[PDB]
Amino acid sequence: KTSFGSLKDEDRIFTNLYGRHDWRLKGAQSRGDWYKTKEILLKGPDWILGEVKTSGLRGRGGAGFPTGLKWSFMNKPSDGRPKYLVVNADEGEPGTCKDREIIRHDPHKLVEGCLVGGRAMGARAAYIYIRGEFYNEASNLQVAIREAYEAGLIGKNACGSGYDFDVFVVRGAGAYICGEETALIESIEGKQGKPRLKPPFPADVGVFGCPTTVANVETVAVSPTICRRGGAWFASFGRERNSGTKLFNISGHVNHPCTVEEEMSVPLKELIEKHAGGVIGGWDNLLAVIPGGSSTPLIPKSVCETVLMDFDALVQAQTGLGTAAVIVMDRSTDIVKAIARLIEFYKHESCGQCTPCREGVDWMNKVMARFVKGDARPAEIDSLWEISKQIEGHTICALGDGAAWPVQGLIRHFRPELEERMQQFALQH
Amino acid sequence: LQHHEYSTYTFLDLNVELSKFRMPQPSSGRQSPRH
Amino acid sequence: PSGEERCIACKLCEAVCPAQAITIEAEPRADGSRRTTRYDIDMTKCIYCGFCQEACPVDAIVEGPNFEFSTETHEELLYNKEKLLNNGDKWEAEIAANIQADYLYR
Amino acid sequence: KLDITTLTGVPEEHIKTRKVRIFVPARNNMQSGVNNTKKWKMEFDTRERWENPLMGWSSTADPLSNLVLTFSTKEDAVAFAEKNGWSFDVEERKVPKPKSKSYGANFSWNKRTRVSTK
Amino acid sequence: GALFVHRDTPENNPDTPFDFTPENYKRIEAIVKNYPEGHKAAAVLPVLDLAQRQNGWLPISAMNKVAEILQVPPMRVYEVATFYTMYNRKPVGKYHIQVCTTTPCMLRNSDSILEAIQKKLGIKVGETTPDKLFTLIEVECLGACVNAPMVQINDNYYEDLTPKDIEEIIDELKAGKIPKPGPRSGRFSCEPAGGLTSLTEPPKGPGFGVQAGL
Amino acid sequence: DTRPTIRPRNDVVHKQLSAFGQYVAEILPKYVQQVQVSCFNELEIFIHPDGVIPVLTFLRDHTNAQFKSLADLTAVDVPTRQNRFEIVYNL
Amino acid sequence: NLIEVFVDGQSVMVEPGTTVLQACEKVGMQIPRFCYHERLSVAGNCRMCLVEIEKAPKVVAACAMPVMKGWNILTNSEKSKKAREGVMEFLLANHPLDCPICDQGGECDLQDQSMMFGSDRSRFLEGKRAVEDKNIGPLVKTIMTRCIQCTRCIRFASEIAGVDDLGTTGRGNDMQVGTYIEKMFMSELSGNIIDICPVGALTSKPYAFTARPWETRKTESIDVMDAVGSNIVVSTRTGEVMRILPRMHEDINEEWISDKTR
Amino acid sequence: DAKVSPPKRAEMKTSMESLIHHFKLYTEGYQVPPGATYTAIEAPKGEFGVYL
Ligand SMILES: Cc1cc2nc3c(=O)[nH]c(=O)nc-3n(C[C@H](O)[C@H](O)[C@H](O)COP(=O)(O)O)c2cc1C
Ligand code: SF4
Ligand code: SF4
Ligand code: SF4
Ligand code: SF4
Ligand code: SF4
Ligand code: FES
Ligand code: FES
Repeated sequence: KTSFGSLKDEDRIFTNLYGRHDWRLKGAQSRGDWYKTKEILLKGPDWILGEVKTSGLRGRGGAGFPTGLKWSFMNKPSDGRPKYLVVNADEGEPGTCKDREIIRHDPHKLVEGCLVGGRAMGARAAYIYIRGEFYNEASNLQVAIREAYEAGLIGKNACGSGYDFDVFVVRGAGAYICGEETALIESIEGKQGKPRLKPPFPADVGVFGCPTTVANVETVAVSPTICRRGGAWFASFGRERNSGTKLFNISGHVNHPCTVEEEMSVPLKELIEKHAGGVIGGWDNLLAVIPGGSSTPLIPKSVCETVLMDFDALVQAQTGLGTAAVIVMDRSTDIVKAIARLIEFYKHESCGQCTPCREGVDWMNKVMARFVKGDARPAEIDSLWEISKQIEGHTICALGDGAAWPVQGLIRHFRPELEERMQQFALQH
Repeated sequence: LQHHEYSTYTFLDLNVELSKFRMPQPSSGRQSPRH
Repeated sequence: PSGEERCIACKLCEAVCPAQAITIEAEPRADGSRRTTRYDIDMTKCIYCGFCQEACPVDAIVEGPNFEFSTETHEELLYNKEKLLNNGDKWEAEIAANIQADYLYR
Repeated sequence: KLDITTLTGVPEEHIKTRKVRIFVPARNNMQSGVNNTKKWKMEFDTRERWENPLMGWSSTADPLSNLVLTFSTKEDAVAFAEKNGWSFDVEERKVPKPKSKSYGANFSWNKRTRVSTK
Repeated sequence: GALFVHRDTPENNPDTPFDFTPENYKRIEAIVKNYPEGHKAAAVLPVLDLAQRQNGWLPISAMNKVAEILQVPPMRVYEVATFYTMYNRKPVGKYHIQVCTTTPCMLRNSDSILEAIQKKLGIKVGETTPDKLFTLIEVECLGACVNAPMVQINDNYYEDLTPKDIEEIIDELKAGKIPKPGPRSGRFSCEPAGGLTSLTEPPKGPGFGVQAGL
Repeated sequence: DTRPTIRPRNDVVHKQLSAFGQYVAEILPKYVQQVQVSCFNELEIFIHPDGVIPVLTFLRDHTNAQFKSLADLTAVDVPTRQNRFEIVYNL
Repeated sequence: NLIEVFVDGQSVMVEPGTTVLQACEKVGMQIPRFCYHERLSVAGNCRMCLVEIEKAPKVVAACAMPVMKGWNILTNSEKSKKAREGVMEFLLANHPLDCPICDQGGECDLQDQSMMFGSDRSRFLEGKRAVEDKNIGPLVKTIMTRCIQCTRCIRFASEIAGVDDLGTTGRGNDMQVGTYIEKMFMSELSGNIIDICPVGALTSKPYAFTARPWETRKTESIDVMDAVGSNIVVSTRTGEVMRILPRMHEDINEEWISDKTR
Repeated sequence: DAKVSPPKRAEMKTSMESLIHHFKLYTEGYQVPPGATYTAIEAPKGEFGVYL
């Protein structure tokens, strides 16, 4: 296969993505969920992990780390501490609104994924840390979990397979930093949501000081479908090392802002036009696109013209797939203002633990505000680039790196606008 | 479309219902590591 | 200009003094600021180098324009904090004018 | 034993009464640097420091009050004290014991080490 | 623009009367049961959430009481309260409107919705109405990042908002009417505006594509 | 490095001084104990104290070493060495 | 059991579990640090201990990262130098210009580490932050504007003192360190938090404004208030006892002295 | 080099780094790398050298 992005409804994992069916157990089972889960569990943890590896599933939370290997990290003889699994449901990345759809409209799919993953990693129970703002989604998830408990799908002797597994939901309290895996672990443990410093890796020491694995909602939810339909099925979609189907949260200056499940390695322009109706005012009216949430650097229209929405291709484009939250910006958009707003978001969502993040992010926000007003000098742009480089790679968590990347992208692609704005501001005074 | 029904304690009430379905928790060996 | 002593008892002018002529002892003032209880410089030991004024971070100790201050007794040369404050009050106009005329060079 | 006492010129009072202390300076608790605590040093006993009546400045008659001599090794200081005939007290260097440190222990499962806050 | 220090006040003092209702204590018991023994401190966030859900805001007495319930240091509860934004360490209005202002919503002109709210209520961002019925704040993608301007009032999501639509919602709340949570553009959920671009076909059904090995 | 802050260093003089130091050491192995050239191009020859007169006489009369001017003769007192005083001849 | 690691190309045998900073200490390299304390739990928040390991793309935190056999710790590599410079720049970005009026002046880890590893100028063209001070008792004068959020005081109070009063309030650049409520930090070992504080945020209230470190003469001595025998350093200036500081003695007082002694 | 030459007074009162260096340079002083040299100039009375 050389031309990707032709995903069929027969190949879409999330069938109730738009909530047009029954999110409850009846609808989920009617759509193929919770099917032969006992056989899946009895197949063997090694078998499940092998199926995940065959599918080539990579982290759908944004990291892109091979999911099979990451889950295999915890498939070791028990050290005496009760192994646990954590499903990341915070979804705090600006532009990312997929996990919400999965939880609110196909919660039972996620619950089955939790059961299968826990069996694959020998986890006692699963804690799904959902964002506190997602109260109604959490209510839906809890109803689904209750239905599963009553039906015997989860709990002791889950699906009549003998595996004793539990699914817990922990509501957040409004912190984007909690999206980070170790910060999520700390938040669950009751401390402030400040990320840990690896090592120790979460697989070894995690929630309650026990072997723990943190996985994205989509990453977990696709596991049962990967097992049932075979790893080859998931691998068939997408290029090698970029296989599968990724939810694309197209947002911003698009005619039809929506979330659509499309095959990986899909051309960006196609994806924008195929589902979102194209850029408002036409393709030529596009200014730039942020492919993955906000952390990933922006790509100008020139690159956006011909680029595949997959991990490797976007990495070549000085960006990343991330959460695949395509933020379309038309030419009526002050790119400086948008990037400054993202930097302000990072400033207001910084844990404050690491010195580079705590101070540098605020410094960058100040400089970005001055750039938005044009109250600066051309050398300050290079100074800002150096500040971003200093922050990146020198922080405990990747929030600092994911805040340096937008500034770097803005400079690297639209430095002329910054310089021209400074010139205009100088002329005014 | 049942999100409108969910009230303030809905999530907490469902967790209370789930308590019976849950199974015994593990123990660290201490009331609190502070102990 | 308000009238508060610029000296905030950092004592770095005491350290920099190459002749060890400045003796500074400070205690928290009733208000709570760093105000010296002793600022003694024996002019009979000072070499009039000017390192003290270059070191002071608040432009408190500044060598004035008066070169004609010869005394008849050795004790007079040893200047107390009160003597320094009075000298500042006397020569302030000229000292401020000279600093205003030279601060750009410094 | 080299006897340079006659050639030093030090007054006899400050040859016998003096009590040299050979030691490695301790680390200032305020700072964390250890560069100062790397060479042996020799100091003399502290004596009377009265107040000058005129100004209040501290006055002393001890000529060796400010003498501090650094030495590479303790043996060097001992030999130098012996040459000059000064009674010397040697304090053995105290090196902090190596301490096992684990960041993971901060998040222990069943240990007191688990930190309450970060 | 908020203080992370506490000064004892008549409304917020250690003697301020707060206590969970008995049913709330039962809920707390269930919550603590969720977490493993020896790690009951993990319940600080949900128990504080229950305290806020009951009292409306979190007085210092609430934090002290939660610390007592979970046998945790009070300072840790204070840290948790300050760190997370959802906790209302100061009294808030009945309807705490939260208008997202991040880049995605800004591109969709969420500032218009914010201005409409300010004009209708007559209060600026961060202020509370004289009737103490409405409060205004800013947020990030609450899951409506692909759903146009969105505000979160209490625990309700209102997406695809328009200035007039937001005025309608505010008026409904002001008249003691609960508006329908969800997109107000007529779209259902996050479906493509111009018809379903995917999932047009009905669900395949159980047993579809099942691997032969199983 | 470069730029005005760093002091420019001339390697040619360094090489010349190192070669001449080896020359002196070879001519006078009886006394020369160590030869060093500083990074700021200052050749230093360490000589056993018995060789004060021979080494200096060689460095003064030899055709290829015409150091006929005693710039400065000083001493450095290092109390941590058995031979505390270090006599330094600048030529 | 000892694994063979290399520091700047110099082989050194270390027990498994040794942190990179400890191996560098073994070879004689004191990596700059603000948050790491030998007697306090590893934190890793200051980010000043960042060092480069050969054949490694990202600099590691020497204070926390445990060594692995074969690692060559490039303590004085360009990556390490630039990391230290950047972190110091971030630390000093919001730090108030209080050196002339800061009692820590002349003995400030921030000052010396900036002078030895940091740059010589600033690019911060913005406005600095100011934090309201918090009273924690009649012994420790607190100026939280100078705090660098090293969390040493919090860890010390939590583990050595055993009084869980100090903590961080807020998040981001607005994160303030101190009790959320107006509470006095009462402990028999509270005074040591003055010493642990790398910057002059916490200063001895009696010793405040009295004298500078360079002038004070130090005399090692033994405490007599209690029968512990804590070793103390009597800092005397002009024949007057100015302050009493702990002397390191692992067997008796380690690095702490009682408040009475101090 | 603000670690050798004291910063300008205006910079010292504005930059945090400058104030630190201004404090240290005037209290401690710049540390000279270990070594020795004999630098001599053609002073008016003859060769004036310093063995530092
Ligand atoms: C600042 C920050 C925010 C993050 N937010 C999220 C999030 O909202 N959802 C998510 O799944 N992962 C988020 N992550 C990534 C997590 O740390 C973790 O890698 C991820 O949840 C695991 O995804 P995977 O197992 O599918 O690879 C965030 C990471 C950082 C540094
Ligand atoms: S780059 Fe950060 S001061 Fe951070 S562990 Fe952080 S939200 Fe952080
Ligand atoms: S005169 Fe200036 S330098 Fe001297 S102590 Fe006062 S402020 Fe410091
Ligand atoms: S000018 Fe006078 S007081 Fe100042 S340093 Fe020179 S000798 Fe000392
Ligand atoms: S803590 Fe150190 S750097 Fe900060 S003002 Fe005080 S002396 Fe200066
Ligand atoms: S007050 Fe001092 S010890 Fe406490 S966190 Fe701040 S700098 Fe560290
Ligand atoms: S940025 Fe406002 S809802 Fe996403
Ligand atoms: S000392 Fe290493 S990060 Fe603090």
